[PDB]
Amino acid sequence: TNLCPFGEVFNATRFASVYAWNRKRISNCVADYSVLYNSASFSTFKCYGVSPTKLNDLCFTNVYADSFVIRGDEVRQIAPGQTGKIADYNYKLPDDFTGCVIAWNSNNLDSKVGGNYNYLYRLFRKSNLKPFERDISTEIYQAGSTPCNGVEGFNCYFPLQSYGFQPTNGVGYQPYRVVVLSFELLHAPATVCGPGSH
Amino acid sequence: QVQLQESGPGLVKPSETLSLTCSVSGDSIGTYYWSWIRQSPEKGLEWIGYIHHSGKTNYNPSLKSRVTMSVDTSKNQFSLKLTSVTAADTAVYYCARSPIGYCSSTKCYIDKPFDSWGQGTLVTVSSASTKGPSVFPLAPSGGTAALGCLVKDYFPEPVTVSWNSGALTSGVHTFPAVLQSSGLYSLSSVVTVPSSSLGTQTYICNVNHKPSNTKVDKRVAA
Amino acid sequence: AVLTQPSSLSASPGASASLTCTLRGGINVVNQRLYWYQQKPGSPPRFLLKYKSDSDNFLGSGVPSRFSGSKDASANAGILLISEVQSEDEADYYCMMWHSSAYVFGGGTKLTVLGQPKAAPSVTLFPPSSEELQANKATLVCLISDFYPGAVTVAWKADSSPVKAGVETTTPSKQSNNKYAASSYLSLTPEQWKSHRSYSCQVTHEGSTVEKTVAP
Ligand SMILES: *[C@@H]1O[C@H](CO)[C@@H](O)[C@H](O)[C@H]1NC(C)=O
Ligand SMILES: [Cl-]
Repeated sequence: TNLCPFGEVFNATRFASVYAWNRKRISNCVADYSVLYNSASFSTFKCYGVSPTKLNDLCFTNVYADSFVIRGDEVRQIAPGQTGKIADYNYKLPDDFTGCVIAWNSNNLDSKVGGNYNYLYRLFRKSNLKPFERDISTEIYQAGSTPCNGVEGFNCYFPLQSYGFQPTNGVGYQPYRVVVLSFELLHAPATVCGPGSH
Repeated sequence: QVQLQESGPGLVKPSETLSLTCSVSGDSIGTYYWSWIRQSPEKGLEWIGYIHHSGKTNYNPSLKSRVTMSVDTSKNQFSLKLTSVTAADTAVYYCARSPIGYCSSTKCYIDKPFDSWGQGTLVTVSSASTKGPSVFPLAPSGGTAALGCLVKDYFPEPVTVSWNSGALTSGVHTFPAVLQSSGLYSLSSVVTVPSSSLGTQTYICNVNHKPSNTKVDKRVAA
Repeated sequence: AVLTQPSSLSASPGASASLTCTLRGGINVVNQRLYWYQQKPGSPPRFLLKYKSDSDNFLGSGVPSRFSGSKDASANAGILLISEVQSEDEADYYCMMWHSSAYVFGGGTKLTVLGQPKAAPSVTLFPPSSEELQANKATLVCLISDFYPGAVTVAWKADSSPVKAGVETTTPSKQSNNKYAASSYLSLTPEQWKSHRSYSCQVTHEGSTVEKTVAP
């Protein structure tokens, strides 16, 4: 009878940076997805591997709720088979993803006059991330021949960059809050179901 | 020293009867006529009529058809009854005393009409239902601090606010009410106190909405 | 209208103010007994004096001799003379007479005593209490007081941008001591409140802008 704590994820005052994206495990509850897509407060609401039409009729072993903030025009990358700084170096979905990606513009909350420099993303990495991989290292990135060591220098970049989130930015560069729901259906009894399922 | 005290404020349904009582106490050296006077939201004044100690009455010709005044000398009280009321009768109602002055053989004159007044009572004529307020504490954020409480969504006016059952009077600023597009009123009352008392002094705002017979005491803590 | 007084009158301190009460055309002012009352906000009116003529009049006990009555038959008007006007004479002044079996008053003349000094507003902004949020409602209360003159502009800002929806602002009214106070209410949904970094009440008065800000 207990409902899933979607409010603890969607209605969270704090959202992590994308490079350090947050994940929460949801289990043993009823996920009334009707409450989600009925709300007109999401700029994007895209499901993969399952029609949203009948979300509330399905069960899953476990559901993971990943959340972070990214640039508005970077919301395109939170999807299977996409490329870019985010998908390559910060948050990667598997090619056969089953779940939904929900986003909404959080300019009124995450921007700042002069700039909110606490939301960072990874600029460089020696190789793309694997799906659902999280890279928080701050070690200097060697872009050239010289093997630099702990000193910012020519072709030796500090791997993270701050978004300059300001209220006045164009819509494309405004902060957006995204929560990825992954529907984990293993070979075990499902512990999260919708309201109108058998 | 005379003191006129009018009955409490309230709401009257359209076409029903408005009734008020003035209670008199204090020095009464002479002979007096007693009167009701109402004041409109725009501060216009209109005399309704007066009544003698004997019970004889003289009414305003424009209200005579709906007004009854009466006196209970034994209780030092006189009353007003105004029937078939409408929204035009929404007003602050005052009782007032006027002394008898020079009396010739054929006439007594009132030289100083309306010697003494009550504080006035707001009577609201309206079809709508009384509604008690929702009281919300306004928690306290130099060395002084501001705290208060919010009196929201009541009808009709007025509402009285005190602090600590009136024991706290200095620094108490109760603001005039605002009227919302819903027809309900809201006001706020704030008290300025030294921050040194926030951890030791109890602050409790007393809200009294007579028209709804509502009394709320809200403790306002840090 | 049996009795007509001007809506407002302004006079300098130490000056004299001649408050007029013009009787309707078909009623001769020469014979009439006129009565004048002073009312300050929050109090009932207060008898000042009767005036019929220089020989028939009445001055209430404790009423300054600075108050005197006269009549102007030309204008068919009664006059309340306030000599050496003071700041504490600021009030609404009513003329009254008996006519057609009833006391009738004029509309009241509000006296403005000029030369009161400026006073900067005190502004306090309260966020929605947890109780109200818990009740699925949200009100910001901005209280402004202790200012003169009473011309105030109040603006609300969600984050750093203007907001006009959901605003209720009272008309500034003189508290005791002849200063002014005013209230402004901004109603929000709990969601509007929690999805913004902050809200601001901005009060501009006499070349200065006080801004308080609250956030969750
Ligand atoms: C977040 O709170 C709003 C009410 O402010 C509610 O309608 C919504 O359902 C909540 N989010 C979730 C995921 O339940
Ligand atoms: Cl009596």
